[PDB]
Amino acid sequence: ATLNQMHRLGPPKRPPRKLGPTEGRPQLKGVVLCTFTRKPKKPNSANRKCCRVRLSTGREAVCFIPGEGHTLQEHQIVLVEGGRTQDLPGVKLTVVRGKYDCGHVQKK
Amino acid sequence: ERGWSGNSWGGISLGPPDPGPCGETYEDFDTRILEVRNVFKSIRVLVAVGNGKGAAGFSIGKATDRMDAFRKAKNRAVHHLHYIERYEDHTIFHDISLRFKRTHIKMKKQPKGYGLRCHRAIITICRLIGIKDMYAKVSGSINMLSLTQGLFRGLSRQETHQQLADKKGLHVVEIREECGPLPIVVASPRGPLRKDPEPEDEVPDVKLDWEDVKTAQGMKRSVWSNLKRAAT
Amino acid sequence: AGSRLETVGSIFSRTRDLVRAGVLKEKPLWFDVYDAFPPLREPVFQRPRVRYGKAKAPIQDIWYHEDRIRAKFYSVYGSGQRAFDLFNPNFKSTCQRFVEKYTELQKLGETDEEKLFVETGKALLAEGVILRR
Amino acid sequence: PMKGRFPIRRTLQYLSQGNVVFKDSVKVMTVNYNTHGELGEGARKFVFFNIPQIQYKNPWVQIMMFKNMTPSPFLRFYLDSGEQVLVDVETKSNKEIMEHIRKILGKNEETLREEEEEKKQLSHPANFGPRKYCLRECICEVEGQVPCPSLVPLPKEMRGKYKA
RNA sequence: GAUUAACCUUUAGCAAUAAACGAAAGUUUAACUAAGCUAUACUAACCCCAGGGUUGGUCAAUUUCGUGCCAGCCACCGCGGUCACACGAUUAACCCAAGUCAAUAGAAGCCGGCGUAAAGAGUGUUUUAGAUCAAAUAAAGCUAAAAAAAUAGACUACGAAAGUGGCUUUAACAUAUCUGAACACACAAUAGCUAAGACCCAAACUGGGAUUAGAUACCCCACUAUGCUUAGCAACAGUUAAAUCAACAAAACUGCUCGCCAGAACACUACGAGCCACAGCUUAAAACUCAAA
Ligand code: FES
Ligand SMILES: [K+]
Ligand SMILES: [Mg+2]
Ligand SMILES: [Mg+2]
Ligand SMILES: [Mg+2]
Ligand SMILES: [Mg+2]
Ligand SMILES: [Mg+2]
Ligand SMILES: [Mg+2]
Ligand SMILES: [Mg+2]
Ligand SMILES: [Mg+2]
Ligand SMILES: [Mg+2]
Ligand SMILES: [Mg+2]
Ligand SMILES: [Mg+2]
Repeated sequence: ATLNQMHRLGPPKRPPRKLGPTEGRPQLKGVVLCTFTRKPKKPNSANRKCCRVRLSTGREAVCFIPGEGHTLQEHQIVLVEGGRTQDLPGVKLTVVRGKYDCGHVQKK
Repeated sequence: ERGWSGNSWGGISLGPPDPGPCGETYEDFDTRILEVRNVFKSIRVLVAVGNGKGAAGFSIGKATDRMDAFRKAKNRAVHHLHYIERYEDHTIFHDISLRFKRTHIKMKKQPKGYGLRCHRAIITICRLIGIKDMYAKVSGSINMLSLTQGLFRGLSRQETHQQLADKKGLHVVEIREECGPLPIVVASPRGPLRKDPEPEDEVPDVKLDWEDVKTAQGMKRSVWSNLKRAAT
Repeated sequence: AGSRLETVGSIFSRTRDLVRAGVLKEKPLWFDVYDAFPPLREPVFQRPRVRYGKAKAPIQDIWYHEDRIRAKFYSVYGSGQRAFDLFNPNFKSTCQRFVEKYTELQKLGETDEEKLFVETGKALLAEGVILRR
Repeated sequence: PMKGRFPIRRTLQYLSQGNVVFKDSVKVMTVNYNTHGELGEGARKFVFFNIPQIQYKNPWVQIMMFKNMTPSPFLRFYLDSGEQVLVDVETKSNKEIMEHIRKILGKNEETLREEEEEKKQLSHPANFGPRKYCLRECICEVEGQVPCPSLVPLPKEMRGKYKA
């Protein structure tokens, strides 16, 4: 572009950043509505442990439960952080282990 | 010792070139690997050689075995040597802006002690040549072969102070801020000296880079510029 | 051995640089001779370009004044029936005799091209040179 | 690279090279110049190279340009008193025009040096305050004085926790 | 208290400074001063006292077992199917260290481009400003071979483009700088409708005839809409000097101006607006998704 065009258009206007599933917050508290398993997209095969949770914002979202073995039940309180599960499409929230009802993974 | 990374061939030394069929020895030359690539199997290797005193070269070698490719590249490199002029045997004579294919290289002459703040491959090649103080910025496509070719081309096409003095028939006088207003004559014409002064261009019509002007005015804000780094 | 980059510098500059750099132990046998008696131009590779736009080659066309006279002669009396002998360094064609006689008239009289032509023809016929129109 | 011919004109260092600082009387400068003619060449250069510098050094002076309205280039300066100053600029280079206007309507170096000395008094070196305004934040930065407790703990006798 | 991922003591004194008041000694102050709590941070330690993460590549650093596309793991690329340096345990090593580093949010963004990747193919005129580059067409007639015009034309002319090639005549082919309209005015080509009219021939559709074994979709006959005639709805100016130059296209570049473009798809889309109006055209998003395209 010419100098006149750059002057008229002015400085570049970077679009506002997109808010993620946590809405720009480190973590979010949530209530477990139901627990289930989902299958990965297929270069990989597994039964990933997931749970549907109603967040403190009121939105219902699917979260992944990391680690080997969980004891989450309905009506239990969990803390969910960001971070996509690369295998599961549409799952962008992860339950924090060792906070509220979700306990740390049992040794071995 | 490792190269640019733990698992990377680049930057690794291959030792001196083998004594040539012409009968010359090259014990004062060091070889460095710049790139290794699988050709679909064979291996293509780009290596550079240099004695640290201005004589340096590079070559490609293709072979089924890696060591054969290394040997071929090294031996062919020693027979295609550039001589690179160095100002005071530590830096380049002037700033060099070049574009080889889609790779752009800006090189800046620097004072003593500045070090090599350059692309890692450029650091390797400069160490082979004997340049110790220089700044370099690589833009466009970062293609290793094009980078090497452009670097050698620009460094081989630099005009020395004596060349400029002979061309313009005038004294090349150096001004150093650390030396005050003292005029240092670095080169004088070998032939006769022109008695008419150079035109005092009130405003030269030079092509400026927005990068340099932006840095000079303080409008550069990059969090990655001027970071502390190991000695190079 | 020297550098095989024939497109970078010249054989002289490459040899000199590699000698000073210590790569070459001894100068080649021709180096001193080249240094003492260099060529007029340093033999550096250059790629020949094509001329576009209003760029014309600087070669001129070789014309002389007498060419005009020659043209008229070759248009009026035609090519002489006697043949040209280009091996003889001092060959004198009929047209050349006409040219010299015309020049003598011009330097010994006025400047009227048609009058000079006809008077030259008359004098050549007087000397005994056949000239058919 | 930087766009346009002579991109050095669009650098702050060049813009600060200007040596004409108008006296406070000058309010408006009009520059009438011609686009063609050798005798106006310098005036054209004056518009190309020096008007940016003059405007940079004199931000509150109104500079306006006019093209091909008269046979001859000229400058006119309007003063606060109501006076007008006419400067003919045929046959004059841009440097000559700059020197002429500097001489007739420019502040001299003595007045500028006086202004800088006045500016110096505003920043008294003895004051203590933020780095934006003062050399030192606190007296504890002065050697021989008691330093910060943040960097050197005070003895117990000088702390209230051990006095109460 | 409630709520949020977010969580300091229901301390002391007016001794200093500040404020209020007083003529003043002085009096008052949850301002403030001095303390309490908290790895949030900085500084300095430490007599014993170290943890957290990481170890396939990017990127410093794995031994032995267990499991077998399961359990699980990853920031990106990816690992896991009986020899897994990538999962779990264990050993060792690596980085930082009273911290470590999982999540979140900032810090750092266009002087680059527009034939083939996103981005410059209807034409002309005006336009506030910026720059320095100051054989056309229309209308009348007429016509030879057989309504549209052999030769000329192996010509390359006229016009802004679309286009213009029989002959005669009458009008007649803007502009002394350049750039600069979706929105103004003219043209242009594109097929289809509205009133009428003509109808030799042809012919979408609609009927009828003949045909294999889902006949011929295809052949034959007839006749509609229609074919016809009116009346209407990148530009400009320079250079060949340089190293020519990703590739292929069409040899490269400069100056100046306008328009347009910033990963894919959503999307020649939705909504809004304008224009029309059976079909619509112009401008033109967002959410979700992906590591590519
Ligand atoms: S800043 Fe003065 S005592 Fe700390
Ligand atoms: K007090
Ligand atoms: Mg490693
Ligand atoms: Mg807090
Ligand atoms: Mg507190
Ligand atoms: Mg109290
Ligand atoms: Mg406190
Ligand atoms: Mg493991
Ligand atoms: Mg495209
Ligand atoms: Mg225009
Ligand atoms: Mg345009
Ligand atoms: Mg639409
Ligand atoms: Mg809308």
